[PDB]
Amino acid sequence: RKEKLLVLMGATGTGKSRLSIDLAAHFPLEVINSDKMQVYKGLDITTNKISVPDRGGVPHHLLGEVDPARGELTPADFRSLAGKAVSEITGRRKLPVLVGGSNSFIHALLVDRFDSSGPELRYDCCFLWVDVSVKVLTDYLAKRVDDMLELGMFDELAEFYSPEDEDHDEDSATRTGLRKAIGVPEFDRYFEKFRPGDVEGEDPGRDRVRRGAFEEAVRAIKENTCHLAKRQIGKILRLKGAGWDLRRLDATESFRAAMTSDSGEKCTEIWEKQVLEPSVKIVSRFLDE
Ligand SMILES: Nc1ncnc2c1ncn2[C@@H]1O[C@H](COP(=O)(O)OP(=O)(O)OP(=O)(O)O)[C@@H](O)[C@H]1O
Repeated sequence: RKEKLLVLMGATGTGKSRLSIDLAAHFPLEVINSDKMQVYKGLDITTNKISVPDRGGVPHHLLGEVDPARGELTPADFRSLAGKAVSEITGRRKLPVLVGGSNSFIHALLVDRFDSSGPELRYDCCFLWVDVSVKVLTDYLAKRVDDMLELGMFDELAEFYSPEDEDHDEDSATRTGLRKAIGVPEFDRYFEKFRPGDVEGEDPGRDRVRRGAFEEAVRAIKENTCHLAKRQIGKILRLKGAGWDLRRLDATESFRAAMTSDSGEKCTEIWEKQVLEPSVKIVSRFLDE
């Protein structure tokens, strides 16, 4: 008896959470987060967690409930926690929907036998892959960094900052857990020089370095995001080698339109037609046979 699982895939910021919520208006469902940074409670802004008002009352799992203090949630920990949630949701007769972009979490969860120390499918999957042209994605991702700063990302990180942390001079790649999130390592470099709340006060040529350091942290964040996007896409392209029937949704014009600070009526129209209507149809057919 192999359970049905909808899987929403795509690089960071391609509108996966959005889509999961729009589909809920058509199908009774519940969401399981598959983004490995979003599993931790904390840095709600920095990690781009979908706001609660925007979840539309949809039930979410594996979203902001792991205590970062307890270390990394390994891919094996995830398989266990999420397989439980898949099982529970189906129990309540709603469709479980895996939403996120950590291909390492998606894979650990979905395979038949997990290769614990790695470094077919356990479920009956439907894969929706939301794709955006790199350039549009890139540009949207830079804009989104600006919206995170405008929302207060910097103050969030200044409050998260702690001199008892021993990884300030280290990249996300080898950091552990929530401290790997894009934005944390970048601003640690800035706070290195300008500790939270520290001011110049009177006559320091220091201003030119403060501005240069801030600016540099911001470009680095946009850049790392852009690079992460590239590695995710290539990675997705490789599962589209291992077979995997990915149903591609082209969100490009939705995003282009979303770039305008007129990101509402126009962006919604396009998305409704180009991304949502097609997904409803695919899921609809997946729920039948
Ligand atoms: N929501 C997020 N906010 C901030 N940074 C993120 C977020 N999601 C991913 N990242 C960054 O990208 C890295 C890889 O996350 P990814 O979603 O691609 O899963 P992954 O497949 O396990 O990647 P990898 O195993 O190569 O580290 C994370 O370690 C983190 O630094």
